[PDB]
Amino acid sequence: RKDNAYVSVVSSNYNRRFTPEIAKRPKVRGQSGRINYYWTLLEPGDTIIFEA
Amino acid sequence: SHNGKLCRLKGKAPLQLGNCNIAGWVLGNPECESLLSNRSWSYIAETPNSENGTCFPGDFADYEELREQLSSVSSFERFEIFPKERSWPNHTTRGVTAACPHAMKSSFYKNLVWLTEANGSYPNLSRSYVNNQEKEVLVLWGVHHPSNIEDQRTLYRKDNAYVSVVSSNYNRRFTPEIAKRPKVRGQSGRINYYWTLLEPGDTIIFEATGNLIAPWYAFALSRGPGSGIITSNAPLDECDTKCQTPQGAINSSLPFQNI
Amino acid sequence: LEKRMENLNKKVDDGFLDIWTYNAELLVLLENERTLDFHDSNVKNLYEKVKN
Ligand SMILES: *[C@@H]1O[C@H](CO)[C@@H](O[C@@H]2O[C@H](CO)[C@@H](O[C@@H]3O[C@H](CO[C@H]4O[C@H](CO[C@H]5O[C@H](CO)[C@@H](O)[C@H](O)[C@@H]5O)[C@@H](O)[C@H](O)[C@@H]4O)[C@@H](O)[C@H](O[C@H]4O[C@H](CO)[C@@H](O)[C@H](O)[C@@H]4O)[C@@H]3O)[C@H](O)[C@H]2NC(C)=O)[C@H](O)[C@H]1NC(C)=O
Ligand SMILES: *[C@@H]1O[C@H](CO)[C@@H](O[C@@H]2O[C@H](CO)[C@@H](O)[C@H](O)[C@H]2NC(C)=O)[C@H](O)[C@H]1NC(C)=O
Ligand SMILES: *[C@@H]1O[C@H](CO)[C@@H](O)[C@H](O)[C@H]1NC(C)=O
Repeated sequence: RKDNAYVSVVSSNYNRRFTPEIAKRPKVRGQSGRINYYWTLLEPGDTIIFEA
Repeated sequence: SHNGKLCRLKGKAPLQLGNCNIAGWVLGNPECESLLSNRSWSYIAETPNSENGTCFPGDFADYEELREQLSSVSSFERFEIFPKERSWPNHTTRGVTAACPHAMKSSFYKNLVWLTEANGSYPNLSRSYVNNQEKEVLVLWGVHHPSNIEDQRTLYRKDNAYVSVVSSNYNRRFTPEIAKRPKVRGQSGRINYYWTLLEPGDTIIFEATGNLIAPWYAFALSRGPGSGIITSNAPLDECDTKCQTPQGAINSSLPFQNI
Repeated sequence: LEKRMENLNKKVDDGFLDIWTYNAELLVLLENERTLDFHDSNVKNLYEKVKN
């Protein structure tokens, strides 16, 4: 429900801003859209914040 | 002891870059026009200090990875991936610059096309190429970053433009960054050069609303068992040795060297 | 886009294993000769002991 969206994932050792990129793409497994997968490893006693 | 002279290897002439770089060879620099022909070689011979690389200033992204990919390449087939006349009916392809002079007149790269406006408008762009060469194809393009907003509105008719280049193994969106820059070779603007290696049976899609330096000629790359890049100042003569150094060539069955 | 890393890791893995293969083989042949001369010296010093 919006043109401009973002994903913000901030830890103590992680800080990245993600912007969706809408484009015409080749079809892989019947899908023209992509989910870009990310990961991080939390420290003991660390806080991860997911904003979107 | 060596010959002291650069040699061909097993009756196969090396690709001598001469005054060219790896970058100026693949981008199709106008001084590097002799190398743009279908050929095979045993190795790539390059000068330690060669200036004819990227004539327009900018950052060649993953240049040293391209050199490592092209160290094991034995031949190419230069083919027109996007024709300059057929594929661009709504843009003016006749874009030259003063950073690349060819016989004292302004020219541009022989593998890339600088798209500009046509009749005061830059339409949307969506050109797809499917790899039917059954080999790895080196696709080469660029993104123009202007110096002021006046040149951006003059060339591409919009403030906010983007370039989106999506393969199956490539996905990158490009944003022009207008800034005041130091002048390199008389230009305050930058063209940032990018590359990808297309898989056999893979589709590259080029999308842009502005600032695209589109591919014109691509390289269908053929790999080889024995190849490399040799950085040498030695002159090349007629010679049919089996061992080649930068400092010369070796014709012996001795097990060791110190060259 | 990490071919320079793949070639460097391949060079390290195929250089260390070649060096240790050469070291093991060279040690085996050199102490094979030292054993074959040590036994001859042990027979000859036994003959020399009985002679003396
Ligand atoms: C601090 O920095 C910021 C950003 O870093 C500065 O902000 C920028 O300031 C400049 C200068 O004021 C702005 O440019 C103006 O944009 C206006 C709006 O643009 C719309 O209309 C355009 C019309 O296009 C036609 O005119 C342009 C020339 O203006 C031609 O190039 C073009 O080919 C056309 O013929 C549209 O193209 C555009 O898409 C927008 O819809 C313009 O109206 C404005 O033009 C005026 O000035 C011209 C002289 O320069 C004059 O000839 C015109 O008739 C008109 O009077 C001008 O181009 C940037 O938009 C602005 N950027 C942002 C992000 O805000 C800020 O100024 C700076 N501060 C200081 C103190 O330096
Ligand atoms: C260099 O090699 C390319 C191969 O990629 C040649 O392009 C082919 O040309 C023939 C005609 O001789 C066409 O039938 C093919 O369809 C072309 N293939 C393409 C465009 O992928 C090109 O002609 C060669 N240039 C030379 C020999 O000067
Ligand atoms: C090629 O190199 C020479 C010498 O460095 C230089 O004068 C010339 O302008 C260069 N040409 C291009 C197109 O960069």
